[PDB]
Amino acid sequence: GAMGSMERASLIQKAKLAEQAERYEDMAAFMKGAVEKGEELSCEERNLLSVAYKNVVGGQRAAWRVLSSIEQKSNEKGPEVREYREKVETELQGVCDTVLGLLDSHLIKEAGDAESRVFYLKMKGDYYRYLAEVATGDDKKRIIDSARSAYQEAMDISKKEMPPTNPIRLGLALNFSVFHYEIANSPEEAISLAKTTFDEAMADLHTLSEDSYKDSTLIMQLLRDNLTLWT
Amino acid sequence: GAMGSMERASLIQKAKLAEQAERYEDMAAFMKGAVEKGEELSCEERNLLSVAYKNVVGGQRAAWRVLSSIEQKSNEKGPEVREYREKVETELQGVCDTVLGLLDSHLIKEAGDAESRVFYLKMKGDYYRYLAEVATGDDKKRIIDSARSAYQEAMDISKKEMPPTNPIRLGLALNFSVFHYEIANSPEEAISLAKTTFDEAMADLHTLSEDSYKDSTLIMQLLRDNLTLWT
Amino acid sequence: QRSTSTPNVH
Amino acid sequence: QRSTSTPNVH
Ligand SMILES: *CC(=O)N1CC2(C1)CN(S(=O)(=O)c1ccc(Br)cc1)CCO2
Ligand SMILES: *CC(=O)N1CC2(C1)CN(S(=O)(=O)c1ccc(Br)cc1)CCO2
Ligand SMILES: [Cl-]
Ligand SMILES: [Cl-]
Ligand SMILES: [Mg+2]
Ligand SMILES: [Mg+2]
Ligand SMILES: [Mg+2]
Ligand SMILES: [Mg+2]
Repeated sequence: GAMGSMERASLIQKAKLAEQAERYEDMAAFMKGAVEKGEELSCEERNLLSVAYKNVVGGQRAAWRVLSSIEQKSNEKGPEVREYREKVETELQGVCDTVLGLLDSHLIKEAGDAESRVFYLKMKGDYYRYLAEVATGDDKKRIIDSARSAYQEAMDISKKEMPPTNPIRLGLALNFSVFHYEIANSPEEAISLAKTTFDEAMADLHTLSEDSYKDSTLIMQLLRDNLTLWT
Repeated sequence: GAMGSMERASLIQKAKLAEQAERYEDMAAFMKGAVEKGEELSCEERNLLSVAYKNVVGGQRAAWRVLSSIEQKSNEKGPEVREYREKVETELQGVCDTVLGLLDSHLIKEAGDAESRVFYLKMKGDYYRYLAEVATGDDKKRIIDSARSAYQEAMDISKKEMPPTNPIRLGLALNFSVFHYEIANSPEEAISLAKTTFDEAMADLHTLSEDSYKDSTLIMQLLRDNLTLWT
Repeated sequence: QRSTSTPNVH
Repeated sequence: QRSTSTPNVH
């Protein structure tokens, strides 16, 4: 691709510069080029990939929600709101397709860290979930099942291989519970998953890691917030 | 161009939706397509054009400043910082070239409102000034003179045709004084212009317009802030 | 008010 | 701290 002539280490370096400059589309392009070199990504590099694409798709979701709300209130006079919502929607789907293609073609493997395997399967569940936020037809069922399957496989690994305070395990369970509540229309599943995750992290709080405990305690607070919202 | 098949009114409508969705690159594309229909822009439509491109170029300037500062501190080891700074710089120049081409090809005219004539010449001075922030060589002199000439022509018209509280006249003088202080290395010119502008707006404060007085008083406060910084 | 998912960090 | 130019509005 466009990044094929650049050295891997230069791509990582430039992804970090782009983060500093808040140029997240650039930083995602740099990290996509890094992934396409075909070597595994370290934890720090997975964070770069994650931050870039989450920033890009987050702006698209935010835009799509604004336009969709305008579109729904105007359905209570021309084609313009729908066409522009469809435009942003198509771009969002393209970014999710790009991320999911990278996960399938390069990143999701049988080997490697529990951390890496759980994180990428979590990523796959998330980007299927973002596709499901804008899906409607026969696609929507296919996409919702794909999200669940990826989340569930990540959950199985994290529960076997990871302490209950691990921030990837926590963030996965947080995002799966959001899937249950907002996408799958299964509230009770979401409260029970979120409560089980919080309580189990709390019961084994001594497993907090000194290089990540701030991340763990952030996610357990977000679990509590969702539980307070949902109850 | 890409917007050529869309009706002007739909382009305006979509520029407004894109503003609401904070999709400023889209909103600039929509307004560029509107301008290319070859009709004049109203005040409200000039605001849309202005907001879109200022948001786009503002993000580029902010990124360029981050990278340039990293580049300067690393000059006190590879090519990556310079190459990526050059990348963002080229994109910024392309947006300024696009705006300046629109001004020259479509918007700057002998006829029309004082408001429109002053605003577009102000715009031309601004985007030459943004080019001058990143220029270096023989280009830099050419660009600095182009900015000054456009600002000065806008100043001449605004002083003849506009009350001293008019927000376009005020914003022009504010931006010209910034040009003097930050670009042309003429501090004294900047304080004297900013002080003359503030004091003259204040002397004829009764000329504030009831549909724009909030904009006027904002710019006179910004004149005061710059004067406090510069003294 | 929507649910909160994992945020960006670092 | 740089100088302040005209801001976006409306
Ligand atoms: C070490 C490793 O693989 N990673 C990926 C991560 C660090 C964590 N993930 S995440 O989505 O699991 C996450 C957990 C906790 C928080 Br507060 C935020 C995100 C994001 C990328 O970096
Ligand atoms: C009526 C008209 O032509 N316009 C253009 C504007 C409304 C004003 N300009 S500006 O750069 O002159 C400006 C003045 C005052 C403030 Br607080 C902000 C901007 C911006 C576009 O809209
Ligand atoms: Cl569109
Ligand atoms: Cl580059
Ligand atoms: Mg390489
Ligand atoms: Mg669709
Ligand atoms: Mg038309
Ligand atoms: Mg150059």
